[PDB]
Formats: sequence, structure tokens, C-alpha cells
Amino acid sequence: TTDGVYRVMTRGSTQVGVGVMQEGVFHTMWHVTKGAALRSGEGRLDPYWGDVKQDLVSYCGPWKLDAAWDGLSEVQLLAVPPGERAKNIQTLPGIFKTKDGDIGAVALDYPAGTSGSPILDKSGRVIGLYGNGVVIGSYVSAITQGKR
Amino acid sequence: DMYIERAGDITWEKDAEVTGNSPRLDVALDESGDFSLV
Repeated sequence: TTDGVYRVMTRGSTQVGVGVMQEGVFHTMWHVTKGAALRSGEGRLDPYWGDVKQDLVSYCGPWKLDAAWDGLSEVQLLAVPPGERAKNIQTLPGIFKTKDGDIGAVALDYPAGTSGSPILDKSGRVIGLYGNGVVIGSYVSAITQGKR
Repeated sequence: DMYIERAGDITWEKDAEVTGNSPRLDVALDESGDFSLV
């Protein structure tokens, strides 16, 4: 239940992704869990809200993360790769230009099991999750944020 | 059996590695959540 960044594991064991606990809600990407319930110790976390097009899901309650990239400043990916300590990677986002507006994007290419890692602004607020993107042959991830 | 394990606090780190470029890309997002270039 504690606030923090978490590995999402499956059963030998494999890391399939990452997520964020905040205000009693667990946040990750839909393609990581496909909405399956999650075990945490002796307890169970049930899905509450999810959307395939946004590629997001929340457990135990509604999506809580609402900060947004300011469009000018560097950010940090708090990457939690399989088998590696959580680590911060600072970068200046580029931009996905879409018919519905601009989305920040980070041109960082980590293992697939890093999907769901949070991207932070300088205040430490989560401005979105890593792991839904496009290939340009380097991968570029949208900064994917939900609605609170 | 999908399960979670805590990996850290959510904090900015002053001593972070810095890397990566900042491309400007035209993209479309389809109903399946997939981005493609335009």
C-alpha cells in the first residue's frame, strides 16, 4: 500500500513491468497487466479503471496522477529495469505532435519490462508513465498521463 | 500469479545520468492504443 515505484512480476519469475503506488492506488500500463488482478504480499489488488487506447490501468481506486510536462524543462525517467536497481535518467523530452495536441516524448530505449516506469518533473511529481511509443530505428516513448 | 515488489521512492536525483535526444514527430494514435508515424 506504501507510496513508491514497484516491479510487476509474473510466474521461474520474470519482470513484465513497473508501476506507481500513490494515494492508495496502483498505476501501470494496460499492456503490462491486461487488467489482471495483482498480488501484494498476502493481499490482492483488483482493477478499478482501465483504457486500452490510453494504455493505462489503475487498481484499488481511480487514477490519481495529474501533473504534466511543462514543455520546456528536463525531466527524469525513474527506470526500474529487470534485475537492476531503480535509477534516474534525466533528459529533455521531444514531442509527439497529434491532431489532438502535443504530448511529451522521451527518446530512451530500456528493456520491455521497464514499461510503467514513472517520468518525473523537478518537483518529484509523476507526469506520466514510460512504455507506449513509436520507432523512428530507435524507440521513443510517449509520456503517457491519465485523467484525475 | 502476477505480483508486485517495491523498488524505490519516487524522487528526483540531483546526480542523475543525462542522455537522449528530443525529436519532434508527427504521430497518430489509433483505437488500439498504438502510435504510428504520419
